[PDB]
Amino acid sequence: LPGKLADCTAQDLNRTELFLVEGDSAGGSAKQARDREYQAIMPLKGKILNTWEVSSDEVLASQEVHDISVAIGIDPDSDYGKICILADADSDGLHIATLLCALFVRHFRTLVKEGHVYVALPPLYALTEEEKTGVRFKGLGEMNPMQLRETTLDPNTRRLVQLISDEDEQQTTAIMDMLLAKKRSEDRRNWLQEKGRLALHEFTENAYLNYSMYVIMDRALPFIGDGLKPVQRRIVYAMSELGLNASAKFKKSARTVGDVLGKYHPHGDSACYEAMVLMAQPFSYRYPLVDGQGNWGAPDDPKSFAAMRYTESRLSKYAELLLSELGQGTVDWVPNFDGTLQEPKMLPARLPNILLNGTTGIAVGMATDIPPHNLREVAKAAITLIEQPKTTLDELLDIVQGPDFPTEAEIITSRAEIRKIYQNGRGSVRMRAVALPHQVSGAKVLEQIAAQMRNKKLPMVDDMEQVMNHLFATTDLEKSYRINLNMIGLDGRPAVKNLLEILSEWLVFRRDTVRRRLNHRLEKVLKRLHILEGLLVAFLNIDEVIEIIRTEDEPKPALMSRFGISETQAEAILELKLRHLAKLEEMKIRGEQSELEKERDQLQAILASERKMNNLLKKELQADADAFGDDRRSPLH
Amino acid sequence: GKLADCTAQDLNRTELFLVEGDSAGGSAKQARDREYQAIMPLKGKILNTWEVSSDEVLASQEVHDISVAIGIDPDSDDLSQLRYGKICILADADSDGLHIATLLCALFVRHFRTLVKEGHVYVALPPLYRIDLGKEVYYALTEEEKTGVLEQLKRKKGKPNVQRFKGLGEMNPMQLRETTLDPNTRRLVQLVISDEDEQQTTAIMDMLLAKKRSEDRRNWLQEKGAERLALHEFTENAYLNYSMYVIMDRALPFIGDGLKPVQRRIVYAMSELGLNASAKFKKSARTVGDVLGKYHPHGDSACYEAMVLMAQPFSYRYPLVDGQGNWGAPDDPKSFAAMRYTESRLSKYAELLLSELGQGTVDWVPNFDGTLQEPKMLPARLPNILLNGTTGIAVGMATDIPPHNLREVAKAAITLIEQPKTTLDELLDIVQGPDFPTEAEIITSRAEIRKIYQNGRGSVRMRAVWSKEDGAVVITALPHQVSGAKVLEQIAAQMRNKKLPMVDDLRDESDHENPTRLVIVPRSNRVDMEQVMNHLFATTDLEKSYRINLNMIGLDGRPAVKNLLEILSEWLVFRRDTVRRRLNHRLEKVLKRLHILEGLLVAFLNIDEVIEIIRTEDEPKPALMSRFGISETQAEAILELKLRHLAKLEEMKIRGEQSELEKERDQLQAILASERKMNNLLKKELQADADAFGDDRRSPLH
DNA sequence: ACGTTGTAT
DNA sequence: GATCATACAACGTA
DNA sequence: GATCATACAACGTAA
DNA sequence: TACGTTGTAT
Ligand SMILES: Cc1c(N2C[C@H]3C[C@@]3(N)C2)c(F)cc2c(CN)c(F)c(=O)n(C3CC3)c12
Ligand SMILES: Cc1c(N2C[C@H]3C[C@@]3(N)C2)c(F)cc2c(CN)c(F)c(=O)n(C3CC3)c12
Ligand SMILES: [Cl-]
Ligand SMILES: [Mg+2]
Ligand SMILES: [Mg+2]
Ligand SMILES: [Mg+2]
Ligand SMILES: [Mg+2]
Ligand SMILES: [Mg+2]
Repeated sequence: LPGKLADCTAQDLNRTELFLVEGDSAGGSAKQARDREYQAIMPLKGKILNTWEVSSDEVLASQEVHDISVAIGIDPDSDYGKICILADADSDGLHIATLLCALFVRHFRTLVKEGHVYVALPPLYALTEEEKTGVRFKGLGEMNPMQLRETTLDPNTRRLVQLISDEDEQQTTAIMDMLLAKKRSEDRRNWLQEKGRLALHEFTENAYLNYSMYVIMDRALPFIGDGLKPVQRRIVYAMSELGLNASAKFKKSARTVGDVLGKYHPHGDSACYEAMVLMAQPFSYRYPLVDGQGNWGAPDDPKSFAAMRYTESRLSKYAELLLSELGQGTVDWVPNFDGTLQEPKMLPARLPNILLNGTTGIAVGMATDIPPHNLREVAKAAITLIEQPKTTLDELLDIVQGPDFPTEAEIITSRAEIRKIYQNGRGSVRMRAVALPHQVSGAKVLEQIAAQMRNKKLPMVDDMEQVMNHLFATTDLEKSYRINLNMIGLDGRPAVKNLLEILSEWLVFRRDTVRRRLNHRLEKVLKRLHILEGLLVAFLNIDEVIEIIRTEDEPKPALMSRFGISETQAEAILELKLRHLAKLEEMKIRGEQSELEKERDQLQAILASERKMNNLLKKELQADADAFGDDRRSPLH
Repeated sequence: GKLADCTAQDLNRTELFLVEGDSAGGSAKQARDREYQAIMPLKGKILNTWEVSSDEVLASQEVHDISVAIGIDPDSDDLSQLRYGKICILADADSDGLHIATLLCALFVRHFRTLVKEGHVYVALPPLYRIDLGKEVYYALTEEEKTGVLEQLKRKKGKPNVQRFKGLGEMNPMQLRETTLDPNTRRLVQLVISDEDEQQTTAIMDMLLAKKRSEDRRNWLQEKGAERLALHEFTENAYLNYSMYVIMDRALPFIGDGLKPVQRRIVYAMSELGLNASAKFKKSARTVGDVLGKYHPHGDSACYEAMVLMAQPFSYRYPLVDGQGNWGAPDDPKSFAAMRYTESRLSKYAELLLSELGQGTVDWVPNFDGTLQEPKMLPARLPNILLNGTTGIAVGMATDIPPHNLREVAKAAITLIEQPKTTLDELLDIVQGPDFPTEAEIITSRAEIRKIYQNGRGSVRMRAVWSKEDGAVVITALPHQVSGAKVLEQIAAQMRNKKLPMVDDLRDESDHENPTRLVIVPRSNRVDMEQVMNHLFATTDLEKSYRINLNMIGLDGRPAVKNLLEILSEWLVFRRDTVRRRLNHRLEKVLKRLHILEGLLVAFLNIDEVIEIIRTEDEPKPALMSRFGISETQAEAILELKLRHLAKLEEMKIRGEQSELEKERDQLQAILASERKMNNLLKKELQADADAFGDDRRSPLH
């Protein structure tokens, strides 16, 4: 009874049904459409605790799962008629459902075995990946109440599957274990590699697979090319589309988030703006992508930033390295979730942003932790990798000292230990205050030292080398950071890559991006010079050209025959303004043609010779490093 | 509780700051000097602690924490335990900041008189703009000061960037310190009360914060229509700007379009986003975001709530917005999904306010920051002020206008055009009265309704429609803004108390086919349900009354109570003015094109000479004007002519376009010359719009 | 004395 | 992303 | 519009 | 050894 749960009037377990909703917005919609005669609704605000390794008392401690036990009416000792798990048809809905299956299997085994647990099947357009078409349905929160009933609640038109067989009781209790075990993380990763009414063992496996693979590919793991996660990539592109360049005026962040959510990113607003705040804080990102006005947090409390309604943002000058060459046919374009617009799959990075800024993410079965590096050092290293492709990691380490965090603290890790980090791909680096380390709160540090001062462990402080060495190991003045160079490569699969594999693989992405840029510019220079050629022919024969237009009824074929010109050439003559007949506009055309002719052969030459293109890459990397590069902040020793 | 405390305890150097926004308060705590500055954010508005008792002030959590932080009890003469030296009221520079300040002054004047009289209360002056040109940075608390800085920088290289602060929440912590917190560069005025001014200060503030003295405030608005500062001069000017602001820029609607500013900025912003009735739905969060960033600098919740109301068919007679998702239900109108979940779009009825927008029919004023332009009104093809009606609460006055039927109001406007001497008695035969979005009947008599539309004020009553079937009462339609669940709870509560022992059961059969169906079963047929029904009409919400106060901002730009004849008569003046502006606008477009088409035909007839002039003369624009006696605007059209247009077919297309435009030229000039010809147009458009958007009467009158 | 209404904090 | 408490006019029922 | 609790991978810290 | 962190997600 207790709790914000809609109760049903009838008490006949044979006809009564209880529904567990994922979103509170969807729950409100479910309460409006439920049949009070035999339908009960309970909203589950947010995700539910993974009550698999939690004790019986711990399950009752969590407010969400506790209220679930009260509504169901069964205690976790296994001592309404149908309990239906109703969640959206998105990767999290399957995740929230799996967490509820783990709750019903371990603590309420009598409920799942008796057949009182159900799984609601919402439509996508057709729950499959459009497999029948070869022969968009908004989420439950965005669905109308009447549509939500015809889809999940109304028995005459719903799709409800009944969720442990006698022979499957062994595999159901074993499959879910490896899936929902915190320690069995390696068991889940190796399970994905192999994997790369309704049974409870078949549902949990398929459900957790879609979420595990989705979270890695479409959230936590970044793309090697632009070094951005999908949510990160969709933010920068939407800001460029909104005209929020470095020269434009600031715009309220709420509008930017609103467009990102409605256009490309169908997820929560808080998670999106938090990613925007991270890209804007100079103390969190080495080379921020966003510049904003207002309260964007402080080094002591990075989370103490004003709401998106009070802050105005705009892209930074550094962000131009990812979008300046976007519209020049350099990247593929895929449709968005609903398909009404197009989104770029990648961003043309003039510099390897994956190593410059670095990203730390947590996925299912795997994680990623990449530290930031200096711009001029990584740029000069990429230039050297173009000159001598056989360069070794030891030779590269001489150029790039190591990570460069947005702090003036010193890195105490030895050069020999750093070499092992970039060689094996995994490791940890340590920093010591000179300025506090990265993601170290100044206010928090004072509280730690004050507690030591209160106990009287350092009575001389109102000689310091001995005290400092003690505080480095006791307080946060010395902190380490784990390094796990994991990322989604060009092959579309995650893999741990060393420093040499990253720089080598990114230059392949850059050479491909430039090769696509040159083809784009070539077609514009060639077609324009092709159009201007016809104009001069028309200029020489304006008398005949104009006479043909005025006399002939349909001049499009006639113009092609009289001068042997192409259909596209004729349209340019027909679209010529009388103002262009002046002698000055002819000289302007003759001048424009002389310049364009020089550029035409250059693009075909660079695309033909690998040496000529490599010299360009070596030039662009140095040019971008001289403008956006900066000195080393955190020294390595 | 949530108060940042200072380490020092010296009252001579200690200062306390009261912030209006919690976001701004957090920013103030980051920039405060912990040595002697303490900050406490005041979430939301503060209780009007003028007529509240000393115990009531301690009951409200907001003001209670203020007394604890200050260290003085609401009993005067308690300054012996004061914690801080200076009490500063820090609020944003929008009209509410002056309101929040006045509410804090009322708290300090009545309950903490020792603080204000001793001179420990201060008023912070935040800046309105931030001008930066290079290393130099200046602030501008007033608009007259902003231009002064811009004019001063005109002699300096660079383009100054004028940054207007929407509020303390949008300011940087470092910027907030240099302006309000840092004593070396802040602007803090001392609010003191002289000995002789104590009588007027205690009297002036009373009329402003007195609940009963509402009429005294209304006549006060009509008449009103340094290091230290007196509190009677500050509170009077502060509350005046808020009182006038709320009337003009919030609650009271404009007679022309019948919309409040927030409503108009929503409908206009949606038209700019292409959200016409035919376009696809867009997430409401996007619409609200644009409305806030473009035109409406206020809270997001209050704006989206106004959008939701305009979309609910059970709240608006003719909704302006059509949406998908959970937009609430008649039982719980507030049970609507958040703006991030709902997608909206303008309704077909909204076309009556925007179809003529781009046709030069309304004035355009700049927005708050001046970067965009906003329409002052919307060209309403029908008087939306009476169709939808708006309920508002202002300072000193309020407005409550009920909805009416479209076809009835249109026919009344048509009749007033034909016979301008038509009386209200003749109009009441056309317009029965209010028409709510419910099938419940209006029980007010026609004679009592006539007094409502004549005096402008009054009240109407509605009663639920019911019919007893199978010996049991069945309620089919409830009054307007009457919740079915609330009605059932009231009747059930009476059943629980034993005040209705004759009724057997109380069921709610409301389904998707029948919107409202409440059944009341008696214990026997001998029980008279007519006697029980009459009791429930007086006991439950089955019978509800609605206040009527036809107050609105007229064309003269001033609020006034207007009767039914003054509304339709004043709107027809607004409509005739907008149509007269539409025709002049289209006329000027037809004239300018005919002036351009004239030059093209001249060029076609002398194409040989025209081209020869272009090739020979370096700049042919003047030569063309002299050789053919054509105008500069005509020459530019000739120069921008494509060679394809020299074909004989494209000439015939222009001669045909001219023959049609010449017909449209004389037609518009004829309607603009004769008032009778224009009245027949208005009489036609009103009937045309009524046949398309009009609908039957929903709430019957009996 | 309370409780409504709707734009505002 | 549901939950809190206020201003303002003013009438209607407990 | 500040405040609430969870999933997911594994380092470090003092236990 | 459980516990605290980290950042996109509900
Ligand atoms: C309701 C929800 C929370 N509830 C509170 C408690 C019942 C819970 N177990 C889940 C929460 F604690 C935090 C949030 C946050 C904060 N990052 C959100 F941005 C947000 O949009 N949601 C909803 C998208 C889930 C939140
Ligand atoms: C914080 C705030 C509320 N608190 C709750 C309790 C601390 C208080 N004394 C004030 C509230 F009860 C409601 C709101 C609403 C809802 N109409 C807002 F839109 C909003 O932006 N704020 C702030 C603009 C004021 C709200
Ligand atoms: Cl035209
Ligand atoms: Mg979802
Ligand atoms: Mg404000
Ligand atoms: Mg709500
Ligand atoms: Mg309210
Ligand atoms: Mg967290």
